[PDB]
Amino acid sequence: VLNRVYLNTTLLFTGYFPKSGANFRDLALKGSKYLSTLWYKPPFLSDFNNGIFSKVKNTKLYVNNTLYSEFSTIVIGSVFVNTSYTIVVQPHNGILEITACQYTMCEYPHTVCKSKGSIRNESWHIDSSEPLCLFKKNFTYNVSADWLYFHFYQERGVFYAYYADVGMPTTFLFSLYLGTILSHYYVMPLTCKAISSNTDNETLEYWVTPLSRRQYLLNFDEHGVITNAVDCSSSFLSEIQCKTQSFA
Amino acid sequence: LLQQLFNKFGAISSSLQEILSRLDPPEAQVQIDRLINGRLTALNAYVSQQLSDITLIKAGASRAIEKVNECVKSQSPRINFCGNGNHILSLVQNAPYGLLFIHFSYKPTSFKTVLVSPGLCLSGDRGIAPKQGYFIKQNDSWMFTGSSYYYPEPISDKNVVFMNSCSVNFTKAPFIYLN
Amino acid sequence: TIAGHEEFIQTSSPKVTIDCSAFVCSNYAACHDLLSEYGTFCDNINSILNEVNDLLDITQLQVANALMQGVTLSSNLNTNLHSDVDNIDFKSLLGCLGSQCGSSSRSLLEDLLFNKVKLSDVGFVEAYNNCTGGSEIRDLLCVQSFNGIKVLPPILSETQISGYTTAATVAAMFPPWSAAAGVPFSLNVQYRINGLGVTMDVLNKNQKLIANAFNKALLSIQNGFTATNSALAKIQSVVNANAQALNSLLQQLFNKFGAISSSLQEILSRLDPPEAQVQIDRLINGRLTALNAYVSQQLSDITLIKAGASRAIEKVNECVKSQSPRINFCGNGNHILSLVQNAPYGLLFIHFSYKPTSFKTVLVSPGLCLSGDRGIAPKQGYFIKQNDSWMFTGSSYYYPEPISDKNVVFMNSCSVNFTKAPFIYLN
Amino acid sequence: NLLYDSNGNIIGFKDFLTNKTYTILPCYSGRVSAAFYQNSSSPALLYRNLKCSYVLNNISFISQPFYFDSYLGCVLNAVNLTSYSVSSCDLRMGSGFCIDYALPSSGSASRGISSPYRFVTFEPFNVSFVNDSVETVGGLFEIQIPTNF
Amino acid sequence: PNTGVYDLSGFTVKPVATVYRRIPNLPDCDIDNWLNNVSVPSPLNWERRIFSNCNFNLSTLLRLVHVDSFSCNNLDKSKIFGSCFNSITVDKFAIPNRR
Ligand SMILES: *[C@@H]1O[C@H](CO)[C@@H](O[C@@H]2O[C@H](CO)[C@@H](O[C@H]3O[C@H](CO[C@H]4O[C@H](CO)[C@@H](O)[C@H](O[C@H]5O[C@H](CO)[C@@H](O)[C@H](O)[C@@H]5O)[C@@H]4O)[C@@H](O)[C@H](O[C@H]4O[C@H](CO)[C@@H](O)[C@H](O)[C@@H]4O)[C@@H]3O)[C@H](O)[C@H]2NC(C)=O)[C@H](O)[C@H]1NC(C)=O
Ligand SMILES: *[C@@H]1O[C@H](CO)[C@@H](O[C@@H]2O[C@H](CO)[C@@H](O)[C@H](O)[C@H]2NC(C)=O)[C@H](O)[C@H]1NC(C)=O
Ligand SMILES: *[C@@H]1O[C@H](CO)[C@@H](O[C@@H]2O[C@H](CO)[C@@H](O)[C@H](O)[C@H]2NC(C)=O)[C@H](O)[C@H]1NC(C)=O
Ligand SMILES: *[C@@H]1O[C@H](CO)[C@@H](O[C@@H]2O[C@H](CO)[C@@H](O)[C@H](O)[C@H]2NC(C)=O)[C@H](O)[C@H]1NC(C)=O
Ligand SMILES: *[C@@H]1O[C@H](CO)[C@@H](O)[C@H](O)[C@H]1NC(C)=O
Ligand SMILES: *[C@@H]1O[C@H](CO)[C@@H](O)[C@H](O)[C@H]1NC(C)=O
Ligand SMILES: *[C@@H]1O[C@H](CO)[C@@H](O)[C@H](O)[C@H]1NC(C)=O
Ligand SMILES: *[C@@H]1O[C@H](CO)[C@@H](O)[C@H](O)[C@H]1NC(C)=O
Ligand SMILES: *[C@@H]1O[C@H](CO)[C@@H](O)[C@H](O)[C@H]1NC(C)=O
Ligand SMILES: *[C@@H]1O[C@H](CO)[C@@H](O)[C@H](O)[C@H]1NC(C)=O
Ligand SMILES: *[C@@H]1O[C@H](CO)[C@@H](O)[C@H](O)[C@H]1NC(C)=O
Ligand SMILES: *[C@@H]1O[C@H](CO)[C@@H](O)[C@H](O)[C@H]1NC(C)=O
Ligand SMILES: *[C@@H]1O[C@H](CO)[C@@H](O)[C@H](O)[C@H]1NC(C)=O
Ligand SMILES: *[C@@H]1O[C@H](CO)[C@@H](O)[C@H](O)[C@H]1NC(C)=O
Ligand SMILES: *[C@@H]1O[C@H](CO)[C@@H](O)[C@H](O)[C@H]1NC(C)=O
Ligand SMILES: *[C@@H]1O[C@H](CO)[C@@H](O)[C@H](O)[C@H]1NC(C)=O
Repeated sequence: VLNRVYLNTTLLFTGYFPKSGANFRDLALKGSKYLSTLWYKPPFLSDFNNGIFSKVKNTKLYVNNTLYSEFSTIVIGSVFVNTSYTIVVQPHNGILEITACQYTMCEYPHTVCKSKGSIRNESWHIDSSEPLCLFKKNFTYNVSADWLYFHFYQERGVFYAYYADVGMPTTFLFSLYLGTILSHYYVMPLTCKAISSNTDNETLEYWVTPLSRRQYLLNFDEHGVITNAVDCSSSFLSEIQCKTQSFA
Repeated sequence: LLQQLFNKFGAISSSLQEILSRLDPPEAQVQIDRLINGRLTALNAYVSQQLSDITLIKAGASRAIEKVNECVKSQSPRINFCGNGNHILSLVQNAPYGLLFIHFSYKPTSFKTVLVSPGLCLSGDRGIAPKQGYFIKQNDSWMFTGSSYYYPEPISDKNVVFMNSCSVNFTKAPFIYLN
Repeated sequence: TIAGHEEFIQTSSPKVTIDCSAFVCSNYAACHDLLSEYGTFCDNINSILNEVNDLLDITQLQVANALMQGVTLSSNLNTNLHSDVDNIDFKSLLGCLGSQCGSSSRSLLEDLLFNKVKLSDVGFVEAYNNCTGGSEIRDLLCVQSFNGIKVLPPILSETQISGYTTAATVAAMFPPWSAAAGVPFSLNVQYRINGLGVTMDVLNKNQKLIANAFNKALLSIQNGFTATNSALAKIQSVVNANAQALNSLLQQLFNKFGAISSSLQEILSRLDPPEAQVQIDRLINGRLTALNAYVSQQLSDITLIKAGASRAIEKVNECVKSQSPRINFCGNGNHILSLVQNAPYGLLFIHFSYKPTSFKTVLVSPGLCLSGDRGIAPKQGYFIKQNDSWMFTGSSYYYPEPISDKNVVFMNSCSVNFTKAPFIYLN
Repeated sequence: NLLYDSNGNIIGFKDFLTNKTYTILPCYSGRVSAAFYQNSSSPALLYRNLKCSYVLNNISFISQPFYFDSYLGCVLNAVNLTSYSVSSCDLRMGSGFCIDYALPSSGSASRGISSPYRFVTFEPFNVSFVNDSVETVGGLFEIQIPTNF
Repeated sequence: PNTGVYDLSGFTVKPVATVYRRIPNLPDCDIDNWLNNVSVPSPLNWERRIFSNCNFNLSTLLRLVHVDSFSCNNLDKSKIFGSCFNSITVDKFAIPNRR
């Protein structure tokens, strides 16, 4: 919660949460030379209704015993043409670059690993005229983290983003007024020379589940850290736990 | 309960006469609804209090019926039920919203300090215990007295209960073969 | 042998008082001006709670009158010297009585009971004494008392009730014998066991075993208040029910009842006195409804408490102070006597009973037909055949003894299924 | 920067300017119990579970010449007389204490001023006492038996 | 009145002092500069500005713009004068005459 601390207690709280018992979908795509057009189809092009929760694997590469962080970039928009705004979240090896601009998006966008670059060039937009932007900001993350977590949602024309790189519960990253409704998101395929099984056996992973407004019971420990949660409408035991406000 | 008719309950007045002589039927109903809700709440509270008081009244009535059956109509062998101990009998009279019981009891007025024994061991290792009384020594002879009035009288079979053995702290008395 | 078991009876409850305008409006001047226009609403709540607490005081005086009615003691009695009669130790039941004691103590059984219940009458006082400071940082009782909800002490302290139960216990041990029917304690035990159908020869031979069984039963009661005792759970249920009711009443101050907020501070810092009164009126109506519901529930619980107190007074009069000829009233049958101890919000009764341990299969007759067509029936026993001779035995202990006039009831005729016995002209 | 409980109240904060941390407690609130006897000019007062130093420093600053601390709290306008005992009382304060009223008569005209209220011990029941022995006098017991009724 | 024990009305300990904390040296919000801007949008493309971490007051604002009317809803004008907020959002557009 916003600027509050809760200490050694349970709390009943309604927020933009995932549904317990639903499914994640691993929408990450790795390529080497060819790009399939079926990758850019409404199996993978999905609906942004209220928002998404994502669990992202931080893939670590080593060149001359030096660490490189890599994961997929995500785009959120409506029609992906230069008469609308798209939000792009892209990593740059410890720097998370977040932009919201009127990009001229390509038909088949992809990104390229920078540590050991691939055959293709990075091409997700072509804009030789510096388009209009509402938001342009760089943040930092832990390069030695195993997982990253993101909340993205919208309400009354405002976009909200939360993230975490140490531990599971996320903290507020930014908000941005748009005045319009976002409708689609897409996880962009990453083209790399060496990630597969004949190489060092690394994988890309980007798990996405939808968000909705619902009530949870949260447990805060002595230091104020969220340690346990229960979705109140997921099972019978969860209904008992939320009517007693107790985890046992 | 009658004082509740002068509360306003958030309305402009507690009087329906003053409301209905100032306002229109659209505007008067908003004021009358508050008085209606307040007075219905007061009646509900009174009704709940009466329903709670009737249970105490029924418990008292069952106790009075028990005292009529077992202290006035007969005399039970229960001690300390009617009166206080040393209770003799009771009479009953009608009273406003109930009954008036008159209890009569035995009351001692003067006393005497006596040395008593709770039982005697007779020859043949037999024992006698006194029945609602004590064994006393008068002129170095064992006699009986009742426990509520001092009156020495001879030990007989109507005063004692016989035992084929005797207790370990009964007083020895081998001279007794009395009436 | 002799078995003992304890039983708790509730006679009182915590006396809750409520400041109605402090619960509804707290501090705020604006809320108080509004509350007045509701007139006589808080006065009825205060009146009903005062009537409930007066009923509690009346029942406590009735219990204390039943404990002390008609007991005469010796002025030379001193519990430091006089705590044992007929090889039975009463030390764990007696408080401190005499002319050199100073009556501010309990017995050690009452000390064992009162140390496992934190919120007794003295626990509430020492908890409210710490509200200026908090004594950790905070407590639920101080938050309740700052919103006008407080538990008051009873009119009699618990050491006074312990002195009353000590007087009632010592009235059965010592040569007035006001509580033991004018006879010594061991003789009274012997006559009560004989009334069940046990001959007096066995009771005269086994007095020391009876005293040892009494000591063992008292020691077994003393080491039994450990986490599964029914009386301890029944005592703790009273405190837990009171704490739950007060916490649920305190939780009503965070309901919105249809208003924009449950806080008067947030309403009065945002709105004007025309617009604020519409919001404050909803909170006032919701909180008055909650207080009415609590007051109705308390008025219903006091009737159950009074019924339990009248039952405890009946057991004090007819099981401890005397022994009634009623069967199955105290205890379970084969009941001998009862003792009483003070308990948090009530009384603890200790019942002693006769318990058979081994048995024997006997062939019995319920009556004999003697010559001249006369009949005899046994008095609380049976007729048995030993060496082809008719003898008597008591119904609760096997001990054959000769048939005499003290064992039988004579009838001028005899029943149709009585056993024929023409050889009997015995003692 | 703000510490909350589960009901939504702020119970602590961190200061922006000094980086110091504090907890917040509510101020004291309570009521007074007035024991009043009819036709008297003022009642006796009881502040329950409060020391008299707190009452004189933090609550009331009017002149109160008579005060003492008792087991129930701070008592104003009464005399401490708990060694005295009474068997009936109409001003019962709890835990075996009572407030008695005794005006100074014409014969007992008190020149030194004091209060007509007295804080005493309430004891409604007693046992009867006899002057007999508790043990055997030569194997016999000593008892009192009535001779008239 | 009769002889009895009476529980009187509840008191509260009166506060001795006042603790007052504010952040110093914050810039001005300058809401009048945005309201008096030359470019005025239509209701079809109405504009929004968010103001936070700044100081404002209503007196200079209501005297520096030419006020025709100023009303408030779920709030009161006199309660704004010493208060702090998380943010203030200001939307503006020009009015067509018949609407
Ligand atoms: C915001 O986004 C929009 C996209 O929605 C951007 O608009 C796009 O701008 C592109 C320019 O960079 C433009 O690409 C092509 O446009 C040129 C004009 O084509 C017309 O004129 C031709 C005259 O020679 C004509 O041949 C052509 O007809 C072809 O296409 C139609 C289908 O459209 C077929 O039916 C015909 O049979 C024929 O094949 C059009 O009528 C075009 O000439 C360019 O192609 C040449 O150049 C290429 C690179 O040099 C080369 O590879 C190619 O072979 C040709 O030689 C050019 O590729 C998009 O058409 C246009 N899209 C829309 C929807 O308007 C907009 O620029 C952007 N804004 C900003 C500020 O970035
Ligand atoms: C966010 O970080 C990225 C990467 O560190 C910055 O992109 C670099 O910008 C400089 C200056 O324009 C270029 O010389 C580099 O070639 C860019 N690197 C890459 C990988 O694109 C970006 O400018 C930063 N954004 C902000 C707002 O500071
Ligand atoms: C209170 O703590 C904050 C840290 O949160 C201090 O702010 C830092 O101040 C130094 C020098 O003024 C800067 O170099 C840091 O970048 C600041 N940190 C942040 C997170 O802004 C602040 O100075 C402290 N105040 C006092 C009085 O000690
Ligand atoms: C009124 O608003 C306009 C925006 O519509 C302001 O114009 C901006 O001015 C700055 C510097 O003069 C430029 O960098 C921006 O590009 C301008 N905005 C646009 C959309 O062109 C203008 O400054 C405002 N007026 C005042 C007095 O502040
Ligand atoms: C944990 O929470 C409980 C409340 O249930 C509290 O009593 C306890 O003090 C807390 N623990 C610590 C270490 O503060
Ligand atoms: C790794 O080391 C080799 C030789 O030491 C060098 O040619 C190469 O450029 C290094 N890699 C990077 C990413 O600098
Ligand atoms: C990538 O870009 C470079 C520089 O423009 C170019 O030389 C190279 O051919 C490009 N790669 C491909 C696969 O077109
Ligand atoms: C986060 O970074 C710190 C140092 O920057 C490091 O000590 C820590 O291990 C990192 N977290 C994880 C999960 O590796
Ligand atoms: C990667 O996996 C293959 C499995 O065929 C294995 O042979 C190889 O040793 C693995 N390499 C590493 C670096 O784990
Ligand atoms: C019998 O009397 C003696 C002395 O009076 C006493 O020590 C003993 O305990 C008594 N025994 C019983 C069973 O009363
Ligand atoms: C009251 O406070 C004292 C000292 O602060 C402490 O020893 C005692 O246990 C407290 N009592 C209660 C009931 O909290
Ligand atoms: C004292 O009180 C009684 C109330 O019964 C009243 O009748 C009497 O007048 C009072 N005395 C004086 C002097 O007012
Ligand atoms: C009140 O008097 C009693 C003796 O009657 C004494 O023990 C007690 O300490 C006194 N209290 C105060 C506060 O002086
Ligand atoms: C015992 O209480 C009665 C109550 O009327 C009283 O008369 C008597 O003086 C008291 N006796 C002692 C010794 O306190
Ligand atoms: C009565 O008790 C007193 C104790 O003060 C004693 O001195 C006196 O001898 C006793 N009298 C009798 C007859 O026992
Ligand atoms: C009993 O008392 C009455 C009146 O007090 C008296 O007339 C009578 O003689 C007394 N009887 C005896 C036996 O003392």
